[PDB]
Amino acid sequence: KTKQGVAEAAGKTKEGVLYVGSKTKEGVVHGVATVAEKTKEQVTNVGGAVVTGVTAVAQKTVEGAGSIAAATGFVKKDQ
Amino acid sequence: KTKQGVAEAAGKTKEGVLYVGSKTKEGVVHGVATVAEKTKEQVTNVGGAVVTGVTAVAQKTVEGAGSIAAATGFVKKDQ
Amino acid sequence: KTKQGVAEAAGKTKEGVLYVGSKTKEGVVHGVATVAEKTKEQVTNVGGAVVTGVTAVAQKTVEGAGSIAAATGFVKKDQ
Amino acid sequence: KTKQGVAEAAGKTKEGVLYVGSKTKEGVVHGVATVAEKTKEQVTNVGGAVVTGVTAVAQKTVEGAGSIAAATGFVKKDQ
Amino acid sequence: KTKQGVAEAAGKTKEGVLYVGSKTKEGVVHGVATVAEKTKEQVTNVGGAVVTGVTAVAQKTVEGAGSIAAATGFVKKDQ
Amino acid sequence: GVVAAAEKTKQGVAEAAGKTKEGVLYVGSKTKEGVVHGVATVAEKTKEQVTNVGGAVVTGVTAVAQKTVEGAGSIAAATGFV
Amino acid sequence: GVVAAAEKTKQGVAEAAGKTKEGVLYVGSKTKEGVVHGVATVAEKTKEQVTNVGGAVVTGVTAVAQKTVEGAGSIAAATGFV
Amino acid sequence: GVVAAAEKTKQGVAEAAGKTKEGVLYVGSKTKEGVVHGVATVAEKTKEQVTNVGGAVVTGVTAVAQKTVEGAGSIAAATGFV
Amino acid sequence: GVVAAAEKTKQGVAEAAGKTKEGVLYVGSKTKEGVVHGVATVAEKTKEQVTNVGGAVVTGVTAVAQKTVEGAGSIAAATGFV
Amino acid sequence: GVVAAAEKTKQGVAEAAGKTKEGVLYVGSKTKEGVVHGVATVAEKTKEQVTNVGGAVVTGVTAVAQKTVEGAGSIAAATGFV
Repeated sequence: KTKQGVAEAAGKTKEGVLYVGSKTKEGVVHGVATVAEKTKEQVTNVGGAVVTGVTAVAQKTVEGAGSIAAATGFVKKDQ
Repeated sequence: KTKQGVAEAAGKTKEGVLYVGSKTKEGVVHGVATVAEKTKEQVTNVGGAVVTGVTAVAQKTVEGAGSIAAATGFVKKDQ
Repeated sequence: KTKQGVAEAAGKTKEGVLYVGSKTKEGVVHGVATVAEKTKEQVTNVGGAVVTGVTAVAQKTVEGAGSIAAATGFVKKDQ
Repeated sequence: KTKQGVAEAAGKTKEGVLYVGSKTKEGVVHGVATVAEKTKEQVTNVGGAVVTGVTAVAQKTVEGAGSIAAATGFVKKDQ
Repeated sequence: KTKQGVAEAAGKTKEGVLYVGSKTKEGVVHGVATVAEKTKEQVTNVGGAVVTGVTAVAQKTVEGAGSIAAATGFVKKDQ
Repeated sequence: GVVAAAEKTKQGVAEAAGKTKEGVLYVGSKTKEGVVHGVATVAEKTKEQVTNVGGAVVTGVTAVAQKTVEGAGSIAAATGFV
Repeated sequence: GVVAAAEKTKQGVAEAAGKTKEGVLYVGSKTKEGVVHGVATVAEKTKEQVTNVGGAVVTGVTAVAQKTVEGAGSIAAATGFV
Repeated sequence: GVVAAAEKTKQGVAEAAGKTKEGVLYVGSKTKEGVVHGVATVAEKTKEQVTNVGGAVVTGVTAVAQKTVEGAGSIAAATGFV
Repeated sequence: GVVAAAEKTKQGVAEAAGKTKEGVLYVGSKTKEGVVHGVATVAEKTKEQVTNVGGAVVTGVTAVAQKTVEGAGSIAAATGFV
Repeated sequence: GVVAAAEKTKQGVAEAAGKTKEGVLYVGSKTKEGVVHGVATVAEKTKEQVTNVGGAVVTGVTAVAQKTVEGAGSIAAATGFV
């Protein structure tokens, strides 16, 4: 057997109140907050890449090699 | 056997109140908040890529190699 | 056997109130909020790509290699 | 056997109130809110792509390779 | 056997109230809200693509390779 | 004096307003006021005995949801000599 | 005096407002006011005996959700000589 | 005097406002005012006996959620000679 | 006197405001005012006996969540000669 | 006198404001005011006996969450000759 990223909870009682719970988070992006107030932006772009925004990427992959979760603001000119 | 990302909860009682619950999150984007107040943006683009917005991407893949979850604001000119 | 992303809950009692529940989220985008107040945007584009909006993409794929969940604001001129 | 993204709940009692429930979300976009108040936008486009709106895409695919869930605001001139 | 995206709920009692329920969501877009108040938009387009609206796309595909769920605001001039 | 003008254009819009008072607006929202959700009660043996003389009595397993705008909201209200 | 002008343009917008008062607006929001959620009670044996003379009595397993705007909100209200 | 002008342009916007008062706005928010969530009570044997003369009595297992705007909010309110 | 001008441009925006008063705004926020969450009570044997004359009495296992804006918020309120 | 000008440009923005008063804003925040969370009570044997004459009495296992803005917030309030 093999266990990986397993949340196990067990509870036993006879009388009263019993609460049993399990949670699992894998590849999760939570709580991204951004504020821009009275901000001036001037951009001049000629053949390039300019990124000034908000990017939130979450990826979960099983049996995947060479995977890229995020690639933001790049110039690729491979030969 | 093999367990991966498994949330297991077990509860047993005789009298009273019993609560059993399990949750699982894989490749989840949660809670993205953005505010822009009185913001000035001036963009001049000639053949390029400019990204100033909000991007939220969530991807879950099984048996997938070479997968890209997000690719924002890029120039590709491969030969 | 093989378990992947499985939420299992089991409950047993004799008298009273019993609650059993299971939840599963895979490739889910939740809670995206954006506000733009009194914002000035000026864009001049000549043959390029400009993205200033809100993009929310969720993808779940089984047995898929080379899948791209999102590709926003790019210029592709491959030869 | 093989289980993937399975939500299983089991409950057993003799007297009282019993609640059993299971939920499953795969490739789901939930809760996208956007507000634009007193916002000025000026766009001049010549042969390009400009996206300033709201885009929400959800995709679930089985046995699909090379699938693209979303492609927003791009210029493609492959040869 | 093989289970994928299966929500299973089982309940058994003798006396009282029993509730059993199962829900499944795959490729679902839920809850998209947009408000534009006192917003000025000026667009000049010459041979390009400009998108400023709201787009909500949900796609579920079985045994489909190379499927594109959404493609918004693009210029394609492949040779 | 509020003046808006637009001349010698191709597409011109001129809007002028003296006074404005915006209202309430809901878009894709959910509201819950006085809501009872998910109540489970198990009672094997119960016995209720009430002796009332000119009053208000509420007895037993009760689930009450109320929403009053311009009045008094109660469960048992015993007033006299109004 | 509020003046807005736009001349000799191709696309011109001129907006002028004297006074403005924005209101409330909800977008994709959830509101809960006076909500009872998820109450479980188990009582094997219970006995209730009430003797009331001109009052307000509430007895037993009760789940009450209330929302009052311009009034008094209570469970048992006993007033006299109003 | 508030003046906004825009001339000899290709895309011109001129906005002028004398007075402005922004309001409240909710976007993707959750509000909880007077909410009872997740209450579990187990009582094997209970006995309640009430003798009331012109008062307000609340007895037993109670779960009350209230939300009052312009009034008094209580569980048992006994007033006299109002 | 507030003046904003923009001339001899290709894309020009001119905005002028005399007085401004911004309001409250919530984005992706959660608010909890008067919330009771996760209460568990186990009572094997209990006995309640109340003798009341013109008062306010609250007795037993109680879970109360309240939210009052412009009034008095209590559980037992006994006032006289108002 | 507040003056903003922008001339002989390609992309020009001119903004002028006389007086400004920013407000409150929440982004991805959580607020808890008067919240009761995670209370567990175990009581094997209990006995309650109350004799009340014109007062306010609260007795037993109580979990109270309150939020008052413009009023007095209490559990037992006994006032006279208001």
